[PDB]
Amino acid sequence: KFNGLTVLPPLLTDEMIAQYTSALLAGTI
Amino acid sequence: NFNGLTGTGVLTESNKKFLPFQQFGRDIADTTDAVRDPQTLEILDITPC
Amino acid sequence: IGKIQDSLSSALGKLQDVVNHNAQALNTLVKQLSSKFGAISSVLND
Ligand SMILES: *[C@@H]1O[C@H](CO)[C@@H](O[C@@H]2O[C@H](CO)[C@@H](O)[C@H](O)[C@H]2NC(C)=O)[C@H](O)[C@H]1NC(C)=O
Repeated sequence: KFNGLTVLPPLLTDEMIAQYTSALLAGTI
Repeated sequence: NFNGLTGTGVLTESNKKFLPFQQFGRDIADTTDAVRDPQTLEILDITPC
Repeated sequence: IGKIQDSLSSALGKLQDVVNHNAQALNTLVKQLSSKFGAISSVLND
């Protein structure tokens, strides 16, 4: 937004990060 | 060019409400983002290409 | 575990500061487009 300035999105979405944390949590319990 | 305001961008119908003495608006960081057409008195947003 | 929710709701300063600090630096960059730096104007159309 403006002149020549942009923001790039992350590769990992928030859903994918939740999947990593639920796998760690399901593994240890 | 709106009576002196020189710029580039896409003009679209806005949803802002100016005060009855204001010609154009600026965003945070002080860059013009809306103007009023002198003839029709309608507020138009200016988005970058 | 039931108390965690109170301690957080009443805390995330380390995450808020890094987001805010970067935004302040980006806004500071834009504010430099309205300085003369020792010139007659800041606008190329003048
Ligand atoms: C500038 O002049 C134009 C005409 O050239 C005016 O347009 C009129 O606008 C009113 C509504 O405000 C309409 O009812 C008329 O039919 C319009 N006339 C024409 C010929 O289209 C315009 O209002 C004027 N602007 C100002 C600020 O007075």
